Amino acid sequence: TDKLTSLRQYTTVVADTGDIAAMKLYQPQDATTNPSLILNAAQIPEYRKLIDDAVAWAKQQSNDRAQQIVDATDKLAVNIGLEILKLVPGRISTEVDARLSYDTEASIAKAKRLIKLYNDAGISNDRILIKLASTWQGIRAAEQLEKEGINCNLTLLFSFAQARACAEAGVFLISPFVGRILDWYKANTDKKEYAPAEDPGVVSVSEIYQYYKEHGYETVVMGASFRNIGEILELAGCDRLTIAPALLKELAESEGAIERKLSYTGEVKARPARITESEFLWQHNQDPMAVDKLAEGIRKFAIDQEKLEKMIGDLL
Amino acid sequence: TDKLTSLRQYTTVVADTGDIAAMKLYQPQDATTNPSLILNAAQIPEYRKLIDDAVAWAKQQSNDRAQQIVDATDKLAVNIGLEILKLVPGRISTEVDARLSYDTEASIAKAKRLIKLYNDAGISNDRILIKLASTWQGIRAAEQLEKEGINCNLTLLFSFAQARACAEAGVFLISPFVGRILDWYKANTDKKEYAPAEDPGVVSVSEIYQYYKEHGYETVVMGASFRNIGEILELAGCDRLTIAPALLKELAESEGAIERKLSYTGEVKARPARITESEFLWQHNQDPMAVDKLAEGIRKFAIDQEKLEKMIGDLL
Repeated sequence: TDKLTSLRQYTTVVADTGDIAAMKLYQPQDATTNPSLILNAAQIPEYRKLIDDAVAWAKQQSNDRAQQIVDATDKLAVNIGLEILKLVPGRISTEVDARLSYDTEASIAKAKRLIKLYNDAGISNDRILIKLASTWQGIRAAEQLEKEGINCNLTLLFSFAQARACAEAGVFLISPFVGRILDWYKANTDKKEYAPAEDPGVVSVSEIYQYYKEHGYETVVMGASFRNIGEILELAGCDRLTIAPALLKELAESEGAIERKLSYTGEVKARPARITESEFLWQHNQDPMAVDKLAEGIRKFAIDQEKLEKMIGDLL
Repeated sequence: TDKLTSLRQYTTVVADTGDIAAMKLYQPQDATTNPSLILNAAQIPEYRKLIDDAVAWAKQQSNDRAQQIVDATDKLAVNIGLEILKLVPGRISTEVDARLSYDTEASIAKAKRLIKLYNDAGISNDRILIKLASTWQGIRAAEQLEKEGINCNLTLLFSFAQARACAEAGVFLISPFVGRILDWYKANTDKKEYAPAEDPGVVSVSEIYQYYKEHGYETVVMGASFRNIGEILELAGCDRLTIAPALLKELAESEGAIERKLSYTGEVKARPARITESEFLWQHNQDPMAVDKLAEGIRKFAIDQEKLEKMIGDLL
């Protein structure tokens, strides 16, 4: 068979895009979006109806332009999620405003608002994953949300400290980026070419995977952000993997069966004491890569949120 | 019997021309064209209908003159291929614009366009071979095309590095030139007269043939470009051989049976590691003949593409 079909034996395939065409082509279990993908999705001509629906609904909720821009941008994200849910049997990941990444209370509020919008469309909490950046504040937000029945996808995870803190908060899922870790090592280091096994992102996810299974953590590990299929194949065995359409296409067109790389065959060991904020900040900041990338990811997603608000504002 | 009939026992005979008269005379399994042959074919008075069909079809697809010239030149190549397919049971080779030889993405696009035109005429992919120059970029284009169901004919092959890279990409067929290799040695060397066995082109193809069969490569080896029948006879046994009408005539008029020269009777050996771009460029450039000829072939085919576009432009 082809690589994609072979991968499904060990790993749950998730599509990373806001485009419904890829859902029809690759039949993933779940789908994920982020502010950059939602902004890109808004440029697709077929999605014009969704934008008009967002704007029309916003104007019916209030006569205040400020609230209208926020209501329409949230609704558009939810609308794109609604279309995807019609084609996937699993969950959809929708991300909260990145500008709230360092605000626990604002993140809880925004997450509940997106959930309310989905609930308004008849969709229940078991089909949604609220996406939050893995800062200490987002993690503390997620821990509280999980207790309230809202499942979260802790994204932009780069350091081991983030992985440990997320697991201890009892979050549903974490999204360790693989490709962005490679980007950093390509830019800030001597070595520009890495073999799949020596790829920093792969090594990072593998280490996180083993740590989670070793201590019996129920938190799902979903590798995200890929630059090539080599990284995907080397992670065959990971709980789930969110892959972009271009690489999903490469897997489907490449023949040959693949072997499982990620496994933990031993017994569950005792969990250590919970990491504190001070220890988290110390450990996270020891990692130069994670320092740059966590901050940078939040910035880019914020710019894309503003760019969406700009677009929506011109239509009111 | 005659040499041509005797040759068919060991080698699949392919006609190298765009002229349908030769298909009727020699009954080849396949046929091949290239930009120089397509330009020559366009001068044949019987082919005027095909040109008028190309121009008329182009004008119906768009009102933009730039697109019309491109649509008509592609259609003419496809039209000549359509006439040939009515007389041959096998495949037809149609070559992509040589000006795209160092552009992988443009080559994939152009190949898919020619395939689309053939499909528009009801012809399926199994009857077509898309011809691409054997540069690293064309090889990478071909590897991707094969995965998508488009079979390719890697032409203008001169060096062993090209042969190795083509085999590893899993391409359907390769066309090592024999006569152009001889031309180079006649121009850039002391020896002007070569016996069939010491002919550089023959020795080149023989070496490539053995390498392919020795490692179990499914890639078909088709010798092309001949200067005399001695080269053809010395290659009796090669998978296929694309011969020009003049030499095809010489074989049919010469009596006597011939013996098979090219064979591999041993077992299939293990394939080495895949050659990288750096190693390819190094090995290819070590061969002075291949350096000159690959570059020169692409230039000549480019000039002929422009000459065709000139002709077509004067008819719009």
